[PDB]
Amino acid sequence: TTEIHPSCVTRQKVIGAGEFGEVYKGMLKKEVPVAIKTLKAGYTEKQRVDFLGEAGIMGQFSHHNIIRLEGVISKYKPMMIITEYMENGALDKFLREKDGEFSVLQLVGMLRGIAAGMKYLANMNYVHRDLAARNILVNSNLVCKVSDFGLIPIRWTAPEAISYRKFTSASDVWSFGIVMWEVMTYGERPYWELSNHEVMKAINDGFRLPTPMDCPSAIYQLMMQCWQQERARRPKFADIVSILDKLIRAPDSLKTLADFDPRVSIRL
Ligand SMILES: Cc1ccc(C(=O)Nc2cccc(C#N)c2)cc1Nc1nc(-c2cccnc2)nc2c1cnn2C
Repeated sequence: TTEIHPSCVTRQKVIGAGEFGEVYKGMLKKEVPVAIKTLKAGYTEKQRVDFLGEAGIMGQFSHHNIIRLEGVISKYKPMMIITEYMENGALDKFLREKDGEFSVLQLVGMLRGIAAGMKYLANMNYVHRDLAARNILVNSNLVCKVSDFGLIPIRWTAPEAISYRKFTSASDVWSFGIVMWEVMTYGERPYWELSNHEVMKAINDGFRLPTPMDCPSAIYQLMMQCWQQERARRPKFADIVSILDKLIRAPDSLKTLADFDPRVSIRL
């Protein structure tokens, strides 16, 4: 991690909250816009370890689909984690505000990118545990950067992580399946109005999310295999990336759509 001097950072507006300090939009010195998470006076030992630990792992990550760390302020207070700024913001809100505005190839391409970042994290032995559209940022090239803003996301979490806290790359794959469904539905809420308990019961009873509208059959098949109850039967991120890459590079493959199950009948 590069150490940034405080005089090179200007905090402008609050954009969120952190573990113990706000998150700001600002500028980094010609000037590059940035996101800034602070650790404010009074932070605890554990908070400092988690903060500087977070900064450390982020500085290790160098991938096109992982949020880029610009630097850290650790020598002065407040301490700071400073990343690139993504003007299109988080993917979930982005898609819901742009309903229907993209091609199927653009949507699958977003997913290929998310998958590539997740393969990198899994290969680096980093378990995300909170993969969801809300933690993915979009840049002005439509490139998706995996991030983590903090919080329990029952609807995004694999049964074994819920039941007995077994978080692994394979539970991240389940979450990726949900992200796949979020993308192809333009940010619909998974399981709609079902309660957290109703979701767990449906999944244990064997039900799975239905196909999104206008969704390539191959894409629905892939997200369904991310939701295997048996962790060992789920694809690895390497499998996911490879399938998405072959689909994009042979785009007629996406023209075959899964049947959509109408929830309403209109007869004319
Ligand atoms: C500054 C910063 C610090 C940490 C992280 C982060 O992803 N940490 C991390 C830890 C562990 C694993 C992985 C991974 N893989 C990633 C991200 C950012 N940056 C952003 N965060 C927020 C934001 C908004 C509201 C509340 N909290 C945060 N909005 C942003 C940006 C950039 N642009 N915008 C619009």
